Amino acid sequence: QNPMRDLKIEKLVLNISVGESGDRLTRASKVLEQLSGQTPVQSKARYTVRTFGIRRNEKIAVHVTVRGPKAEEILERGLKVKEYQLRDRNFSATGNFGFGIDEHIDLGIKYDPSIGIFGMDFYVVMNRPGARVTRRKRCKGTVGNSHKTTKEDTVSWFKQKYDADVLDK
Amino acid sequence: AFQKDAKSSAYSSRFQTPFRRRREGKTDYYQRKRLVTQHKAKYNTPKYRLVVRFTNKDIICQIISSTITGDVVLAAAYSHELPRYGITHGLTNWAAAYATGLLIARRTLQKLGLDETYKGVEEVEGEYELTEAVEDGPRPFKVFLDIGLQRTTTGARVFGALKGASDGGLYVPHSENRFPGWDFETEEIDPELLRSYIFGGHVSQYMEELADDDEERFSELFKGYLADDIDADSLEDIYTSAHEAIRADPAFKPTEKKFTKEQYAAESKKYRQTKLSKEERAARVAAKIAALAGQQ
Amino acid sequence: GNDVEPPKEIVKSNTSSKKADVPPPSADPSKARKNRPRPS
RNA sequence: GAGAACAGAAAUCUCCAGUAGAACAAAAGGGUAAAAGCCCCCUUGAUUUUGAUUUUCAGUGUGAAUACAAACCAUGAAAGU
Ligand SMILES: [Mg+2]
Ligand SMILES: [Mg+2]
Ligand SMILES: [Mg+2]
Ligand SMILES: [Mg+2]
Ligand SMILES: [Mg+2]
Ligand SMILES: [Mg+2]
Ligand SMILES: [Mg+2]
Ligand SMILES: [Mg+2]
Ligand SMILES: [Mg+2]
Ligand SMILES: [Mg+2]
Ligand SMILES: [Mg+2]
Ligand SMILES: [Mg+2]
Ligand SMILES: [Mg+2]
Repeated sequence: QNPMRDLKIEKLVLNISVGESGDRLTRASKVLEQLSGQTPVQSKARYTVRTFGIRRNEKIAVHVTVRGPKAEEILERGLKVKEYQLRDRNFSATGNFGFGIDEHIDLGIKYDPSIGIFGMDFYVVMNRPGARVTRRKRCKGTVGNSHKTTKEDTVSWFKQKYDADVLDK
Repeated sequence: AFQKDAKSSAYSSRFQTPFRRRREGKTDYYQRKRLVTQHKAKYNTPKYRLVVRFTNKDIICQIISSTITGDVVLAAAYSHELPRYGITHGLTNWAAAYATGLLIARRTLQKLGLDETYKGVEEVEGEYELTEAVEDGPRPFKVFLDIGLQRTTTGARVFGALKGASDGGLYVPHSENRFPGWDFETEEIDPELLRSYIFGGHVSQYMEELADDDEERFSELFKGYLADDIDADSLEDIYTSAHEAIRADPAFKPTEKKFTKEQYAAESKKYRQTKLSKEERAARVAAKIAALAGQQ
Repeated sequence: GNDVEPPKEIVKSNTSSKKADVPPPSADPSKARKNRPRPS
């Protein structure tokens, strides 16, 4: 019984885990920039491993958060690449979902060898309306069980829209 | 509630619940203590806070003093009271907040005796000033602005209510760096802009900014403004007139009887469900043992 | 004829109290696997 | 815990749970959750004057500390600190 329990997309965050800092990262950053239109954010390394050749606070990654119609736009632009085919996995038991795509040129974006080719992790966080209770300052509360996102309920929404796919157990 | 996350008896037992007004994300105690607490060497003089809260599009302005048994309200003025003085729509706007501030200012001043004295500033030019004390006379009433959990941003309606109370006559110690029109880098305030916000220059500018670019959104947004034949030009005067009306009568008279509380109590107890009897649930579980364990 | 006619630095901040430069407790070779997928 | 190209036990991204199981230079013990911890902004009160008080005690000193008085300042919308 839902006249307002209609599943919107909260945000879509794109993430390039460029394993090191430098030119490669400022390039993946410029890609994210002309994929979002918003200045992306850089991520520093938490600790140091040295097998991955990284260092604490190395600024080894970039991401960008996009919400609304623009997010639906890029979401579809990537769904095409993945042929509208996902798996029973890839979905959080909490309702959200995401995929990954190497070959970032499949998103319309041209080649431009002065930047190279890069991969990207796509993560879509979904939520019904009134999710503001958990994110506001005053009276911050928890949404009812029946009202928050579910994994089966989200895959059902995903299939209904774009009829894309489920594909396995 | 994934079974891998359920809480244990030990967790719940050794768990310490916070204060109710905290669990309800309503009171910032770290702030309440420093606002309420009074100098131990005065020992009865209450610290009067000017609580200003914002319901969804309705302003609340109460003047309280704390008591070991519960805060006592001295004066109370709800922005929804503005119709009486001359404002009908959007009683959430900066000008509405300033209106309520001035309202309570004069209301408490009269409830006290400092009505003729401490009339505040009338010709509001949008200047930065505080209600100064009178030579060889009682010091003005002093209250401290309680914005609750509001996020202090430069130019907010909470500070608009502040400007209203101060202009009304209440002594509210305050700075000017968070009043609309404050220049971030250069240390100069724009009183033309502040006066504008006090009257509606931004809402009025929006009205005549949408009136000739998109009548399709002005259609419903501002619908009532048209439903009552009134455009931007007018706004400054509706507010100024409201100012005169409030300064003339701060009286607060309440709502009519309207189906008195005992009647309300009845028509609501109808929906109020009262707990069951222990014997009731005893039999309510005995019936279940018979209907479930008794081989159907 | 008709011959065809870096962004601002924003860095994320971490909310973790930890400030030591050491791997976490899960980052241990023990949890790896013998003959994992290993694309060949 | 469940999720996302390379990515693997360990890189970065997201959500859920999370009474503190963390962090607060250091020894340990207290204490701390819109903080006392983490990110940020503005600062020099780690300042000036001479007294009282607590611990150790002889109710000497020193060390350390507490609460005021008189200044000049910092921060905050503010009460305040
Ligand atoms: Mg409904
Ligand atoms: Mg490497
Ligand atoms: Mg048990
Ligand atoms: Mg506060
Ligand atoms: Mg940190
Ligand atoms: Mg965390
Ligand atoms: Mg310790
Ligand atoms: Mg020193
Ligand atoms: Mg001894
Ligand atoms: Mg002696
Ligand atoms: Mg001696
Ligand atoms: Mg001594
Ligand atoms: Mg001494």
